Amino acid sequence: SNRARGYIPPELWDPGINAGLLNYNFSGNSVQNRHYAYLNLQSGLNIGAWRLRDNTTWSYNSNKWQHINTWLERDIIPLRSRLTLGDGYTQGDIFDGINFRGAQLASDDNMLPDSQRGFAPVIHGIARGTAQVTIKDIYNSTVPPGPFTINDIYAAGNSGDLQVTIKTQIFTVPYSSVPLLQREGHTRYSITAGEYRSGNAQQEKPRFFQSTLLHGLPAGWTIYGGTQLADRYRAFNFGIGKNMGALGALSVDMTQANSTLPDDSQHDGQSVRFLYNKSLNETNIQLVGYRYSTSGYFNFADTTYSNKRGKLQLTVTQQLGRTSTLYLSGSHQTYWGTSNVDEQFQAGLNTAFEDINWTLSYSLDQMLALNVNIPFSHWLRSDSKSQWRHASASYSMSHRMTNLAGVYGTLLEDNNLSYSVQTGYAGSGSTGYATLNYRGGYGNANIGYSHKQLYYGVSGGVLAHANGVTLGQPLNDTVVLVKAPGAKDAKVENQTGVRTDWRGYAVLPYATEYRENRVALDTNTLADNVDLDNAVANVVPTRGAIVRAEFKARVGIKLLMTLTHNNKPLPFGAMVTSESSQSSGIVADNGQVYLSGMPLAGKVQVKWGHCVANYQLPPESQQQLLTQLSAECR
Amino acid sequence: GVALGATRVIYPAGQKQEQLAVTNNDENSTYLIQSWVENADGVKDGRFIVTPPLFAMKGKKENTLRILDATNNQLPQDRESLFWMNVKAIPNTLQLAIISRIKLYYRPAKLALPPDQAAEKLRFRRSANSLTLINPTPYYLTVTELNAGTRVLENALVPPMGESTVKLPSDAGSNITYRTINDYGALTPKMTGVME
Amino acid sequence: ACAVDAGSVDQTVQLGQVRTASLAQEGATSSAVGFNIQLNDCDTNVASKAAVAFLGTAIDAGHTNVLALQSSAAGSATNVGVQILDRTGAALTLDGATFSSETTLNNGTNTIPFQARYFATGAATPGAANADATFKVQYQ
Amino acid sequence: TLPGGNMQFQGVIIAETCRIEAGDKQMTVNMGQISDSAPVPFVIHLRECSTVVSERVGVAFHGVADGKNPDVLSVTNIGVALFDDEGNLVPINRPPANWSTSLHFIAKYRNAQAWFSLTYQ
Repeated sequence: SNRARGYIPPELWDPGINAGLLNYNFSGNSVQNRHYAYLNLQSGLNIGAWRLRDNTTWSYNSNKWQHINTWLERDIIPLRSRLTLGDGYTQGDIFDGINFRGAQLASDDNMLPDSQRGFAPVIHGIARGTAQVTIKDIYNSTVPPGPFTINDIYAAGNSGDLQVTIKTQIFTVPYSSVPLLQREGHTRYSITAGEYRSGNAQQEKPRFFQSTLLHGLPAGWTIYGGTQLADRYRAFNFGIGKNMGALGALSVDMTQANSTLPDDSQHDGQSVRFLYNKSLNETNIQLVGYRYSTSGYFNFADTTYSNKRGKLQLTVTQQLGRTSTLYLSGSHQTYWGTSNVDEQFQAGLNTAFEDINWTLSYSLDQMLALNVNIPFSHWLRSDSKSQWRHASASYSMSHRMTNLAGVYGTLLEDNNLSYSVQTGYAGSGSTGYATLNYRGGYGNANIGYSHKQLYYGVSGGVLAHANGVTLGQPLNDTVVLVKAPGAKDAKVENQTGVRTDWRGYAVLPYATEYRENRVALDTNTLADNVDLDNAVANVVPTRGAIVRAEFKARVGIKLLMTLTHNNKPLPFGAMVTSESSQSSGIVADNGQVYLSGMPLAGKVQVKWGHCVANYQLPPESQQQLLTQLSAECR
Repeated sequence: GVALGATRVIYPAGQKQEQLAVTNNDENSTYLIQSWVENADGVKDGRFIVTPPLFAMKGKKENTLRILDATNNQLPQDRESLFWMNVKAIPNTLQLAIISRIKLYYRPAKLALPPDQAAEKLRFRRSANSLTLINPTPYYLTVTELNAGTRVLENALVPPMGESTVKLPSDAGSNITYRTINDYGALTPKMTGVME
Repeated sequence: ACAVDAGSVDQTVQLGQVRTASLAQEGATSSAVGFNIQLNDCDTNVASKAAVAFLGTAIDAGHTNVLALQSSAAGSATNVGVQILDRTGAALTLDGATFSSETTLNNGTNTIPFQARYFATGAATPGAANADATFKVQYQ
Repeated sequence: TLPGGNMQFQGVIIAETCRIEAGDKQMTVNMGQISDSAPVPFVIHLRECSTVVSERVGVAFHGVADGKNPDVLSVTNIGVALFDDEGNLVPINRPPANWSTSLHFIAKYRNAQAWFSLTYQ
């Protein structure tokens, strides 16, 4: 059984640590016309594997503690799914997306390896002898004689035709893509039970059940079913999708709904949703989504109160000169009873040649817009270190006329201070804007002056883990807790303004779940007196997991020692240990050994396969970056 | 197996240290990593130090090598300098020890010509049976794809403010095309030779 | 009712460095970089849901869901593009009329996170990678 | 429905060196006992790198030289000779000479370690 490309056994996933999580976001708007305080607080507890989350809001005009959501989500590896208890929401690929409060058991696509996502036809067949089968080069390997099931084809959307060459029957596998399609032998399920929750107070709160199933039959077929039951609404949805290869892809689903109005009157309805994605022509990609709802068809949203005759969406995209992207979009909605029709046509031409990025958009009342983006890097030499090089000019004209010319970029060493000054004019209102955002290691502070409005906001996160309280940037689902005691002010890589504090603990706000992510400490901006045993770690967190990446740091001064035994350099591979600071190393060459974290005076022990070497260093060596000494061993 | 993060390392003058990654993705192999730096002629020199000089790696893991300057401002500030970084991965029978050599460009702060425009300023001189590359740029030039009509020539490396000689067949074409490698290790689009 | 946060209009996101090992053939991805669109002074009574539409140049006709890379005199990357994902992990198209996952608006400061990454449409060649997309905020 | 603004994505892409994967486990080519000799083949695979970077790779051999002949690796009165696929002798301690992603070499009698150097232009 060949493992999918990018597969990690579930035993290597870290559930997390027992920690309390807090995410505070405060905003103050002082508008002086010729004061609003908003505060969003997310509390949470990661006990065991569960994830208890709560959301609270506080406001003050110039006290109302209002809850929003309280939910306990958990990951079930045996079911390859996630369980949500409390207030949640349903995606509703076939039904309507609805918020609720109850038990939702849902399969997850992220838990699968990146190879088995989206739609990509699987290659069957038998190759005679030792054949180096080649797919045009997404996949390139051999296979023992017998039937082979290649299923590592990556999700490539529309694309073109995959040529399969066996080594020699040559057969091509053209394919299309529809979001409602699934791979062969793939099952997606979603069960939701509980009461219905909506923002509108007028709407009632009935208990409902929803079942959604997506199955991928062989040969590019997909069968998807759904059942929505309630006290007054009973609906069954059945749909089939087919991949026709060169011809395209098709998806048609019919939903029969017996719905009860706010009045006792009972109605029956059927709705047909037809989706067609044209394949590549000539260049041009077309999406046609049509929905025909006969008289008497209602959704669960309308049933829980105290029609649409037809909808047509047509999107055509064409690329010309490899630079210009013609985007045409047409929406047309009819109504039952009322003969008024809602139409919306949007055509855009975007082109980015050299560094200039210019976009001309038109929409239907009509609205036309021209946007020009010019990074400053075009003119001044990139060799120059002037901060002004990290800037760009945006010029926008919208037809009432709206002109907006602004400069924006970064001007700090670590690209933390993001500044944006944009003058504008509406036709005669002259309302310029200016904003300064700071993303440091203790929180994000954004302050803005609009010509008068003054915004000032602070967003941050508090992590009460085992080793004390750590403050950092606002937390986004999975967070990586980096623990490197003794290494103050160590900037992490590939992130802006994420620095270790005096405690030595920092937080990476984002790390992709169920994937291999690299956590590295940039030793370039790290103190000379501190040396890391390993500056890089890898962790694969789960959804809402606080994973700890551990890095040990030696706090003493670095030191290179030349050791000679019997007036002869120590042999290769000799182990040098120092109990003075619990340090270890291996002799490199010519009897030279490197040791991180060594005291001023001590004695090292040498094992070739048992010798002692005393050594002392003057205090001048401490002030030096790298000290070298020679010490003959006994 | 062992792998280096980058193919060439740019060391700006004034910066205390530089970072380079060394990766291994074979979970069932023990690797003793040794590192050092040699001069342009391949002779071990103390002008640069690599930390750690030697260490051990087990399983799928990567480490960070730190390059420290020790020239103590004993190099010119008008042209770049060349060094070779060597990384060895130690695992009857023969044992195979793999040593990889990469380029190290010590680059001063003040420079008139930005690195990108140096490629287009290269000049050529056609002798009786050899071609000489005059390079008045302050950057090392790694010239490849040196095609002469229907005859392709050998690749060359020209130090700044200098000339390098390559062989030239008599049947080589009049027009000469060449490509340059940037700091990221990618070939610049083909450019014609500006004969003087 | 609500107004898009000032400063969020002009936002720059750094994707760091990605080695060519992670981008081998078409379909390969890279690490993800978090970013968000801020909303302030929102009145839920007028509008209760929010959606975002992205408009930007496509790298090629068959990969409209992937941005295009601006040419640079220092040498831009080839056969690589920038991909944008919503909070649900699904790729977002750049046709200019595809609204993302509608999120419930709340009183006070509202944050709608998104992710960005590198998508390999072919052989990966090193160099600079500069792209830009125009985003539209829609209120319902 | 109001315009949002522009959002720029900036980054850099860097190449990487070709990883070396010898055919034998732990890069340990077993040769055999001794009573040239029977050939012993070993394969090297340059993986996870673009063809342009792999093409511009200078491969060379150097190591401990035998006293009798400096061009043969030291091991009685014998040595290990390395030949390419073409069969021509490749002397040890020689300047690089460019030789696709799969290299093949033969060892013959006539233990040791051989520094296998790959310079990246």
